[PDB]
Amino acid sequence: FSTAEAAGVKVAAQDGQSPISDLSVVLRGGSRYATVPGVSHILEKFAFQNTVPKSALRFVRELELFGGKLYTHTTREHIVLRTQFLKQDLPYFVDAFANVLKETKFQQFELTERVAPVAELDLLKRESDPAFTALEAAHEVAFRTGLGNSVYAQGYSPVTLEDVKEFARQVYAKQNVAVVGNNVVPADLQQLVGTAFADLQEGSKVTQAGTTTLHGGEARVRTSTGNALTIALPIAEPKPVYHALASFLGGPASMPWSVGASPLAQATVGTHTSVKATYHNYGDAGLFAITIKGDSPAEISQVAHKAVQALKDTGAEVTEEQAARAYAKSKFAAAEAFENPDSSASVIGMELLSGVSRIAPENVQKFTPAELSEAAAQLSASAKPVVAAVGQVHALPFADEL
Amino acid sequence: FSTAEAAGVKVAAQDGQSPISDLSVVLRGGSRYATVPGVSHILEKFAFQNTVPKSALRFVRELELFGGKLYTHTTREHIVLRTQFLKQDLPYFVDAFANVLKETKFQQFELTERVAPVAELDLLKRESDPAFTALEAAHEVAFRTGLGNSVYAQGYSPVTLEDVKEFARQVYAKQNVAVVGNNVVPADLQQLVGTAFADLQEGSKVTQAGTTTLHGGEARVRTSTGNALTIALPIAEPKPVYHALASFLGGPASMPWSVGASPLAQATVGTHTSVKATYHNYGDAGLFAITIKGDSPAEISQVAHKAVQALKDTGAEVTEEQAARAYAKSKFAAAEAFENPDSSASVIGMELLSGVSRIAPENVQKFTPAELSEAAAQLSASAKPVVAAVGQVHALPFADEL
Amino acid sequence: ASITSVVKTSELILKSPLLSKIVVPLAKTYVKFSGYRQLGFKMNDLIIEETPNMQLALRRLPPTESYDRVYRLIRATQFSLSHKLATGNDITKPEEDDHYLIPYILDVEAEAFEKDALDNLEVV
Amino acid sequence: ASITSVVKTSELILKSPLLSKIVVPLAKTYVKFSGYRQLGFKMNDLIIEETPNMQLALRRLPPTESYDRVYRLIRATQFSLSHKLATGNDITKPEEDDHYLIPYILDVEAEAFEKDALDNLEVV
Amino acid sequence: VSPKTRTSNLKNGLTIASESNPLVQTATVGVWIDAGSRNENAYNNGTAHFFEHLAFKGTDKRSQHQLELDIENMGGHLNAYTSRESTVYYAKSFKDDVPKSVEILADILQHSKLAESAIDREREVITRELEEVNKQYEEVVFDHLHATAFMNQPLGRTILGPRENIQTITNTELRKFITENYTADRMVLVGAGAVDHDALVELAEKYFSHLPSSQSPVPLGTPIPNFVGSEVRLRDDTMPVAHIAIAVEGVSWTSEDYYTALVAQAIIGNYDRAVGTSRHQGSRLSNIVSENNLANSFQSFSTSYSDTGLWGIYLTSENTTQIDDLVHFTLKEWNRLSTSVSNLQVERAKSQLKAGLLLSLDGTTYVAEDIGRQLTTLGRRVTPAEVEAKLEAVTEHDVRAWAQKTLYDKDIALVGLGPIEGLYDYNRIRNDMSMMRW
Repeated sequence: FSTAEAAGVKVAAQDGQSPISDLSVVLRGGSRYATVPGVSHILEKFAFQNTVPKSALRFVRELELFGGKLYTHTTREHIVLRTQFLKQDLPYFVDAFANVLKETKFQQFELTERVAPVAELDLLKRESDPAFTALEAAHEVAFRTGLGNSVYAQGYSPVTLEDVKEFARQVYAKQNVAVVGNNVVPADLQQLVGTAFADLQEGSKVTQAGTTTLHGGEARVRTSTGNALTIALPIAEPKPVYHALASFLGGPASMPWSVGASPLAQATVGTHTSVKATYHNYGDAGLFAITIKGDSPAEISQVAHKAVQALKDTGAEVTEEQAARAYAKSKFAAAEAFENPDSSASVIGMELLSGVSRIAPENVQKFTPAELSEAAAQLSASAKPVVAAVGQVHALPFADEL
Repeated sequence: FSTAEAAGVKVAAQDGQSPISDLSVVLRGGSRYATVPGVSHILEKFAFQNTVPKSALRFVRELELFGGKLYTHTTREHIVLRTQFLKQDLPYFVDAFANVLKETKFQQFELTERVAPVAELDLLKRESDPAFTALEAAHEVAFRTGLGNSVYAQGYSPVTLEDVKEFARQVYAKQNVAVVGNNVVPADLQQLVGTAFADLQEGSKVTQAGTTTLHGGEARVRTSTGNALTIALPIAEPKPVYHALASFLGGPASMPWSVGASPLAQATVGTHTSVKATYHNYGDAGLFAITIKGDSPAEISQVAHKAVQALKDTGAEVTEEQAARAYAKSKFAAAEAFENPDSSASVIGMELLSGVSRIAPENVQKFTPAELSEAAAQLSASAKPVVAAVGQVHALPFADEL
Repeated sequence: ASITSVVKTSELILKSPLLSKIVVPLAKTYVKFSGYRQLGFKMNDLIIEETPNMQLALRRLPPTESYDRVYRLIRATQFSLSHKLATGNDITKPEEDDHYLIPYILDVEAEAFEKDALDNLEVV
Repeated sequence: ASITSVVKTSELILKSPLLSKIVVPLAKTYVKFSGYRQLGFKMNDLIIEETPNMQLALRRLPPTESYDRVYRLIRATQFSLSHKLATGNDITKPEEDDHYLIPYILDVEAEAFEKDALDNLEVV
Repeated sequence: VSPKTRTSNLKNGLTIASESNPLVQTATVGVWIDAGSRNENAYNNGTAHFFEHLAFKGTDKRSQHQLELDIENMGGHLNAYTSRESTVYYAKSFKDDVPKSVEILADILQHSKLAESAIDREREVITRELEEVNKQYEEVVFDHLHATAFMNQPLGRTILGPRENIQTITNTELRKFITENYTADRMVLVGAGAVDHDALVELAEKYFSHLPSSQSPVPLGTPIPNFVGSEVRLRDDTMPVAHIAIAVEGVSWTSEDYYTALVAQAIIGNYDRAVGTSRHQGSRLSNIVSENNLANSFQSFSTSYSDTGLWGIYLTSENTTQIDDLVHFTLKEWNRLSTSVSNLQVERAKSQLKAGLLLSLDGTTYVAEDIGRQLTTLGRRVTPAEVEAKLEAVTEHDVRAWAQKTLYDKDIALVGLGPIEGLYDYNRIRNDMSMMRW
């Protein structure tokens, strides 16, 4: 991805040999920057609504004629708007992004009838998985605001048209916008973005209201969608060693109908539960999470105790083989993340919008057994353990028990 | 109240000079003894359903002919079933209680159509007050099980007919039953209870599954129906000085259109909030709670800080005037509790079932300024503070802020 | 006629030794010639259900009894329209012809009849 | 006729100096003799509402505008049945006769008409 | 048999009435006044309510702060309420804190400061309450019911009064109101619970002896209301629950039909879906309503004043498409009070009331309220024996005769609030006040 600048907008493109191009606009407008709860999710759902030059309806009818597709999502850091199309249709897609950023008519009826209903179904579908809920609740406990804001719009806190209009005034601005083109000729993109996004406001960098704070605690969410539990450990010093740690600890099976050789995978033996170690680097802070979902709350309780033990065992001693396996699993994870268009866009988006140079999968550091033991020991000795039970919370473990 | 024993059942009665008698059956069957969440509430709602000698319908039609009334409630300690009638109708009411305890047909259709719907409306009406919710959530955090069980049935934890039948087999037994007669001739009651409750099983004393354990933490309950905050402190050694402390700290006004001279009442000044200090003696454990309700979450946050300060200020030193006020207000509180039949029944019920001799309002101890300040000091310096936020929980205080 | 009436009159007959000796054999042959078992019905499946009382009793059936009754009605309807009789396991055996509904309707009617009596009570 | 048609034709007229000079005074007299303001209506209160498009535009009105329209309809209905005219503050003044509904219906119709055009597009 | 209510007078004409109870340790003492918002005109409407606020805003001696401290030091509480015809100021205290509470009351009533600054502070408070009563739906319904039933009459005015009067009430008007109305011959000092009558009379001689007597002392509970058949509709489609009240002109406290109206009211009775027993009640309307899910609740009432009353029902319902059925069946049950009621319904209702009238008097406050109410409305505490005899004298013939003159084919006052599109126009409701079959 050759980083450049076109009319004040950061543009990164990588040419390829395929008939299919992906163009993504990455916006610094994720939930950590949200003025009001849910506004970044609503803004994401407001992309490709009526603009002054082109109605939502006309856009969709024309997108179908090009056979293009549209993907949008919100993270804690970004809003990502992606289009996939045939190489030659690039100018149309650049112009459509420009119309969205400069000329979105934010009409009340679109919010009531189109945008908010779609945002609500989006959230209900995600929450069908209790593991999603548990990991969201864990961020809320650990950070409270900023990173602790909900990513998604909820019913209890309504977003108004004035909220979304204000936030869009901040976000849709040259300072908060990065363009990422996969299988796009870099010189052609720069020329097009330079003409289309020239009249976009400059604006200023969106910032998180307040400094990121680290907290501990519990989050009991009584649902009936299933049972899950996140054992989260908030990290004040984001380090790449936790990537190898998450990979090592593992949880998911490497092959069909197996359990997996990973410590966390060998804590589910005998039960019908599923574990997953995940590290969430957020630049200024971090979050190490072990999410156990399953049908039986008793089964989850068992695995949860084995999970914390596994972390302590790592803190004691990792073998050289285990350290090599962590490197291999972590290199592979990096590679596939840089391949997947959703995550690829945000990786370069982070490099362009912040200045955090991407770590190429081939440059992923090998951590010694000593380094991995150090990492796990720091997590075992965290003074702020966060627990987030979802489901039959009366039968799920508490922070003090673990 | 002359305590006696009639066919193995403890009977307490106090004759009076009024046409109206109150007969209460107090059962050791409150929620701390519950086997399944909500069963003690469901059992309470199952009183005066169909019995083998007399249908629910026939009972209500006959109760109307006597002009009697029926009151039932569940606490953490008891189920109380009370009837109010004219003095001369005593034998009918004793026989009706006997039918309920010996011969309740627990039919599935009554549970589905009659009992559970009424239990659900009971809970919804209580929850309309966010202060009720906050103080319930505080008990759940503080004690987890036992005293931390919900008092009321909830939808998320369904009580089955087999659950209620099992619990009733334990509770409806001579060992768990006390009869309390207000304005009832004591010798007449003993004779009647002796003939009516002779064939009731003896059973055994229902016990709390597990020892009472004390914990700290937070409970954020998102409602859209108003805002409240409880700052509770679990006590391992429940002392009567906390009664005087609650009365001193106060919160409500003692005259119309006024704030009140109490510390907590002088913490609401300039807001539209209401405070209430409440001590809950539970035998093995206790809970001192400061519930602040209001409309604006910011207003609550303000008062909450003043509330915690008031407790610290009390802990420093209180004056002789303040000590005399505490005693006067605590003696009045004791008096009206022993007067109101709802609470009267449970007070003697605790003496009969448990063994805790009642403290007469005239025997309420006067605490010196030293003893009051020491009690407040012991609370401000608690290792396990509980905070339960209800409503816009993102805008309400956290434990670590307080 | 109310189910209550039928059940009480039958109980009077079953009490009398003479009466039962003569009525029970007739009732058993009646049921054999009735032939509802040859469509896989239980006797209670035939009771008229379009009254408030019966609709209430049907709502009180345990879900499993309720689902099985639905199946027997659909299966009998299919035999009726095809002009076929049940064979093999579809035929209701005498031991399977249980009064699953009678207790529910007797309770519904007991309440209904008590309500009527109590609506006419006179304070003495 | 569509609101769109009426609005566009009117805009053609308002553009032409000659046309506006002759049409605007006639339109103002017409509105005075129409006499809908003497029942406290605004012009847009008279538009036929029993169409999908109009029902959609009415649902999009801000709640305040919607509640005030309800009141003006009820008030005009009461003047009509009593054979009375508005007096005082009930009479709609020319400055109060605002086109509160026109923008909503123009947006509804713009979408409806674009949908019809796009349903007939031919790939070239 | 409850203890006798003792009654004494002072020279000024202040009545002292007490009912002792040895079992309790706490005593309610207070002043029941035969004056309320009805005694205001249209220019000082809201004065009585305004005074209730200022009574607890500081006296000639003690400031507001001192007042607060004094009550808190006693340990009990003070409470007050103003209605259309009655004002009450009571003090629940301990047995030994009775004399001090009596002293506080005499002070706030006879020598309140009524400072201009305090008036201005209360103006804002009362103004806020005016735009907060909306929440209390039942109060809204009943205030509109009086307003319409007694159109442009003193009983049709609200207690709070209009916004305009609230901004213009002066200390002069306040002083004039309480000087004209709070006279000794209109006041009853009432004690219930742990009180000695002889002690209470001494305290009255000490504190309430310099009360003015009125120029023309009429007996306690001395009053012409002209009821208007009419309706108020406050439709609000955003509310989920409809609240509807329907009333006819009822009976005054001293009517000869007072008990007959209470028996008729008990035949219809109350209903609440949240109470477990309500589905089994004997009342015909209760059975219709519960079986068909027509309402969340209904409450029959028979409200009395010195010279008039309102008798009717208050319904709440979420069943917005069957509001017509609910009202239809309610008025058909009222029709039966005139056409069908027999010894059966009457004897049942009397049985229920015999207990209910005694049952109401639970705690010391309840007893004090009864003594005070009866003394200010009837001029005497009626013994339970006399009440039992008056109830026994109500026959089925009396109920039918009363209903035929008071309900049958009569004008109603009707208030609906909430999603009441299904409530038919006045004529169709009023047509249900008779039966064409009879």
